[PDB]
Amino acid sequence: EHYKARPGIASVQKATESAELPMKNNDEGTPDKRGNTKGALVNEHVEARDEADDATKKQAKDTEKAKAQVTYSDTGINNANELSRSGNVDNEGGSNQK
Amino acid sequence: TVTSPYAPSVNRLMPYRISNAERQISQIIRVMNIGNNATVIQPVLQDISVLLQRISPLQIDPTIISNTMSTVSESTTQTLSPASSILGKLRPSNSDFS
Amino acid sequence: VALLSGKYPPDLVTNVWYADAIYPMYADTEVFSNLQRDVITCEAVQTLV
Amino acid sequence: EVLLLPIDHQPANVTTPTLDFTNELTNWRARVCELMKNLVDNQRYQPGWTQSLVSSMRGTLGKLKLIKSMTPMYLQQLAPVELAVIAPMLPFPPFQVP
Amino acid sequence: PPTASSGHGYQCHVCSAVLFSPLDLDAHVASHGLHGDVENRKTAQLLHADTPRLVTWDAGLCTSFKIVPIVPAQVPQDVLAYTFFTSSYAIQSPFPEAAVSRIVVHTRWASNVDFDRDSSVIMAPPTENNIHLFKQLLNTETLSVRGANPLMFRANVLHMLLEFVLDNLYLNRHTGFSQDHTPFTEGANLRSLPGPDAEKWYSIMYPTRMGTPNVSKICNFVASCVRNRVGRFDRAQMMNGAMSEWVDVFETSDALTVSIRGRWMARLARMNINPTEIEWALTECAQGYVTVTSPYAPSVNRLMPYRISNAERQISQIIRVMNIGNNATVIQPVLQDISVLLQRISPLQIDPTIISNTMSTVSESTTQTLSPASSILGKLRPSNSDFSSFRVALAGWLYNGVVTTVIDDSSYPKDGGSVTSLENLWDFFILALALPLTTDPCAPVKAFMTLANMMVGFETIPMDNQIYTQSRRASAFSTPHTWPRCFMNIQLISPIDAPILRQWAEIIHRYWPNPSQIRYGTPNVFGSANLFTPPEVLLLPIDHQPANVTTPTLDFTNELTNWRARVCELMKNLVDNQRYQPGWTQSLVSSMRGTLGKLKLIKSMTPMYLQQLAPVELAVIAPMLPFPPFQVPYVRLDRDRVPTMVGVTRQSRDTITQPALSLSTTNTTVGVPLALDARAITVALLSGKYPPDLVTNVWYADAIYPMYADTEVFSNLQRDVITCEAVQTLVTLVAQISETQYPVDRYLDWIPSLRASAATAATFAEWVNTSMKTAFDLSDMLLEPLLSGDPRMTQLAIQYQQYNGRTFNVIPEMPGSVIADCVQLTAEVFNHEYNLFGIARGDIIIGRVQSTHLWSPLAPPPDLVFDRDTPGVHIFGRDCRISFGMNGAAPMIRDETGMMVPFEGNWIFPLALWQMNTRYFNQQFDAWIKTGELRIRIEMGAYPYMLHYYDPRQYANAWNLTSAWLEEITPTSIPSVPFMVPISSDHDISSAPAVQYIISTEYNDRSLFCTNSSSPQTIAGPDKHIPVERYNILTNPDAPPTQIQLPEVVDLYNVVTRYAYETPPITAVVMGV
Amino acid sequence: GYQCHVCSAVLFSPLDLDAHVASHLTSSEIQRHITEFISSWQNHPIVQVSADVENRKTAQ
Ligand SMILES: [Zn+2]
Ligand SMILES: [Zn+2]
Repeated sequence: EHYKARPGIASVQKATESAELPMKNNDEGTPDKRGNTKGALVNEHVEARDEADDATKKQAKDTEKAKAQVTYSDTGINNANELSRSGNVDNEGGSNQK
Repeated sequence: TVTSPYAPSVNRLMPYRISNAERQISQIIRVMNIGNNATVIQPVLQDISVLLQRISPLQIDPTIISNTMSTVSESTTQTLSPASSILGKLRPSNSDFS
Repeated sequence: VALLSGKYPPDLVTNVWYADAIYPMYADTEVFSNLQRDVITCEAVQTLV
Repeated sequence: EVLLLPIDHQPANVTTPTLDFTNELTNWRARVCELMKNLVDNQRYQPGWTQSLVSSMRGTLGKLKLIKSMTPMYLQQLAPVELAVIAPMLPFPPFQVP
Repeated sequence: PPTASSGHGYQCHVCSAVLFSPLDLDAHVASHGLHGDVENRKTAQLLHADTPRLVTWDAGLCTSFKIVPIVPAQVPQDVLAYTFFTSSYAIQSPFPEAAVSRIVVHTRWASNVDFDRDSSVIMAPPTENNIHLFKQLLNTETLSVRGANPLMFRANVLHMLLEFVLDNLYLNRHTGFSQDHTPFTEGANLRSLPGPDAEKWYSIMYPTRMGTPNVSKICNFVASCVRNRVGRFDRAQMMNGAMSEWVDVFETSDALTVSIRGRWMARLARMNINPTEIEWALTECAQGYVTVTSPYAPSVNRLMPYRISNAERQISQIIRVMNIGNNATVIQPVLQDISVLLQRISPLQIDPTIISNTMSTVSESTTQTLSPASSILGKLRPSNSDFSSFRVALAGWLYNGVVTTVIDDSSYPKDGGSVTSLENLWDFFILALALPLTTDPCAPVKAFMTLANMMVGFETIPMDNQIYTQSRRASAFSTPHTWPRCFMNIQLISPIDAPILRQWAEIIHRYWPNPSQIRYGTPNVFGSANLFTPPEVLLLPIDHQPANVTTPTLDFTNELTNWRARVCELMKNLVDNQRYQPGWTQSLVSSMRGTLGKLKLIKSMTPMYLQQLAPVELAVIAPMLPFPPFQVPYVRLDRDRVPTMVGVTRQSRDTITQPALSLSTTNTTVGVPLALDARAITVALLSGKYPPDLVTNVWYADAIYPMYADTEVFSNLQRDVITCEAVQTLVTLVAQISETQYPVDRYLDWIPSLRASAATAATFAEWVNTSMKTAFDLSDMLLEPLLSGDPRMTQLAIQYQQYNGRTFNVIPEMPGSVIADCVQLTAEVFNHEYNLFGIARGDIIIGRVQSTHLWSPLAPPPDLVFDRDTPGVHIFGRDCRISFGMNGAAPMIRDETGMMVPFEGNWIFPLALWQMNTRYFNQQFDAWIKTGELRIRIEMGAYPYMLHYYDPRQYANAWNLTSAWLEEITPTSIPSVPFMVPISSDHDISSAPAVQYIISTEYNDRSLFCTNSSSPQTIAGPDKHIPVERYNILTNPDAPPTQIQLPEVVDLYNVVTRYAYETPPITAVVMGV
Repeated sequence: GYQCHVCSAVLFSPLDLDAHVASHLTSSEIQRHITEFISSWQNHPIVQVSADVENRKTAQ
């Protein structure tokens, strides 16, 4: 061999194997074989807010800096109606206390 | 430009032709996967960012701005000066362009 | 700052750089498994309803 | 067959002036610098400035207007064809709204 | 300020006294004898730029080529005895007695320069490798040492040509001659060159003196030459028993570098001056205060390179203002230098005792809390030193175009004053005296609105908005858009409601000091460097009428005393009214308007000094400055004609080309304000006296003498030369590789190169900058103000915009350039002689030739070369695919026209296709090139090469070279192209089969000099005699000397002139008294 | 170390010297009246700013 790869073939394959990863499976709020939901017993809006904060912390940890530039929480816009899927509700519409 | 040579055979089977109907329905299912969950959307976006960073020809350094702004060490000798103000505001010594 | 600053490498050739950047990312393609997955997804939706 | 972009794309051209006001982003930066020059010029909107800072302000705005940045050229030409190369290999194929 | 503290030290060596602190100790000792960073580098560059090295001399011969042997001829053989050859007698032949001789390019290989310039091009003979010269510049990615990027040849070649020119810039020195005693010439003078070795040189320099014993090729040539053109044939001696000024000699020298040094000498001869006009220039810059003397006798042709042109002065001034835009830290020490240089000269001495001794005369009643005279004293504080504030205020008049000296915030009455107060009145007096000495265009309206701030609630004027009202602080009015309309149109100030703002506005519009002027310097020897004013003119904000007498004494007929009188009488009018301040006792009002009257009638000499003597001082300082004066015109009280900006350009904007059209929108505004205390300027205006019995011509004739004994000012002009030459050769060399706006020719299109971007142009410009800084011995910044933009489209211009919108611009026409003339000359002669620097033109053809013929591959027969418009030739290109064969059918390849073809015939490749498929083509092609009938013509324009020789008597195959070359071809680099070419023989030899693969297309064998070089003929090989077309002056008796056939041959032997001038310093020739 | 000219107090840094001289016009009775006026209105609760809540728990 004589040619050196100018973008760097190991670096490009190291990046694209991380871009290759499939989508995360969000089963939360869906029944199991027994008939129960698979959530965390907390309501939908607080689950969405907690979840955006967790993903902001993950974005901060992913780069080597401690404080994240790009954020998902407290973005300066009001989003008090957003509610993401949790297991407080069932498929009927009632609650899943028991 | 790729090429793919092959010998003439009939019994060869590689099943890989879909239609736009299936390709759109699976897209709708993948959009319903997200459901305002911010961890579903985060690693896809960040990994596409890193892949563009490793492919992209454009390297960036703020030393162009630091060399154009000739004024250095003014903030404590005089109260205000605009070149030092925009230099300390742009902060060219950071290198996280995520 | 990324808009105000940024330069090319001083011996850039688009053909060399882009062939060398596009070859290993197409070598790790996986779209064919995605097509088969979309087949099974649509078949399962129709048999579900 | 299309990918909607928020800017204009042109055919890829290595040699073109880095100071070129046909370009959209270069034209935008030039006009923002010119309006802030017109804002500072007459010293009508800034009482309390006990010094005539208008010369230094127009100088540093001219320095920011006339800079060797290749990012608008890059976004004009090579970033859209890079997105067109990266797009149909994604695990989550793109979902655009006009 | 107080300085002394509790110290640790004692014991004065006399008087045996030990005491408190060393700072008291050393004053105690002295009484015994008395009573018995980018910014700092720019600053240092402006204060003292590096002077360059123009005059560099060359004792020894003046060539740039050499004749190197390659393979030695057989001196023992069995067909001709050893007594035939002149090697058997150790006869020093003028040419290398070998078998194959080639000429290569070492930069001069023979010089005895006193100052070496670290810039050279050394080439190995073509049997060795010469690839680092072509991968030197910008192959920062090439893996293999033997490889180099073919898409980047032209930038390498242009840097090598500039390198070659920047070496060959010397002046040929006359050394010394000796009359011949040997009968070889007809008594011709020879040239003796210094050095430890001189034995080879009298045979290397003069090829036309040697014995001609036999029928060898050298002897055929030398006896075919013409005899009388040996050594000196002309001299110009102007003295008895001194060195001859210039001679003309015949010797070995190529017309290329002879013409380069001739053009360089014509440049310095344009620069030349003489001490009579040096005396005239220094006298009329002195204005008669300093007299120097030049000799009047037959001279010895001194060479002083100092006279330069107005265009170069203006271009250097534009680059220097472009350098010092918007910093003020590069500006402050220049004005400090002018202030201390003015303190060394100025006759007055500011004594604060005058104002105190005249204010101790006041008559107050002491049964009063309010003390106006003590308010004056405690407000002015005369007792401080350091009126360098006043000297910097006097120095800013030179440099208003980038410096606006404005009055500081701290000398203002703290957010509006009241006329009922006292210290606000004295604030107004300090400001009304100090504001006329600044270069701020808003000083009159700042004085008027200081008064309008001081009276609020007493008088009202109509302002133009509710943001800049009467209660708005006067310091915020520093822009001519912010001027009140009631100030200019005075009737809106009604004289019934506001009669004092009425009449103070009448004072401003009438009795404010008028601007005037004075002339300085000369444009004869050194050109005038100012560009928005006419040449040799200096602008002053106050009037200047020259003094009649030379023993100065008091009178009151000048504008500053008129101004102070008007200010004091209006303050008398202001203290007059009982309406504006009713709480005053009638005794105190009259008594201490008497103080205003006496302060009007104070005796001081600072106004007469500013009228009569300080402009003469600025006129005699201003030629002796590293930063020449840069001025915009002074306007007194005109909203139409104030300057609002000044801006320089360094690059064009768009497709638009003309600088007058691209200038109004592409600039960088330069300039910075400066702060000055009004209090120091006011007390320095109120107090100033002369030495008690002085005579001005004696005073200035002592003071101006050492600063004209200094001679720093002449060295900056050479720096201005090389700055202008550098920016011109930068844009000329960038125009070769990039599509720019200036009209240039280009001879190097056939060399392939990169589609160049702005980063490529910036890098190439950086290398050109580093080469020109390594030559000429410079270390500070050069072209760095112009590398901050795009080096492709560059221009140099400047303008200032008047308030109405009328712009006045200066576009200096770029002068001529010997350096770019020599670079274009070297490019054209390289276009005709490309083989000597290692380049071959055309392209190569890869194909098997198995024969016993002895034709050289650098000159192939035309039956073997095909091209595009040849029948039976397939031309490949964009659509190129390869289909495999199956069941014995031959595999095929896709034509550009969409056809299929087997691996047989004559093909044409571009080099880029082979590079993009460099390994896949090898496995498919290399088995068929070696044994089959496939032939490829790879078109590539230019390539370096190496030469491998073989005995024509033995077998020789080339696959182990060509396969290594084809394998080493890489997408980013290629190695040199190896050729296999036989060795010329003397006698009859046998014939052996030789198998050659890589052949050239057109003629590339120009670098060959001679074959077998000692034998009477050349049999069975490539044949070439001594090139008669080179040595034209010898072989043609009809051709006169000074006849160069330069753009096609270099001739290697011609007349060259040789100089014996001297370059003494200016102080060693012209001196004062 | 630098010193003052009134009261001859020696200090060390020049900014502290400026502060001491600034800590140092009209007649002596008038300076006594001004200082008595400012000392009277010095800590009066009309000049003071930025107070605190009281945790009232009365005044319903
Ligand atoms: Zn003593
Ligand atoms: Zn004190």
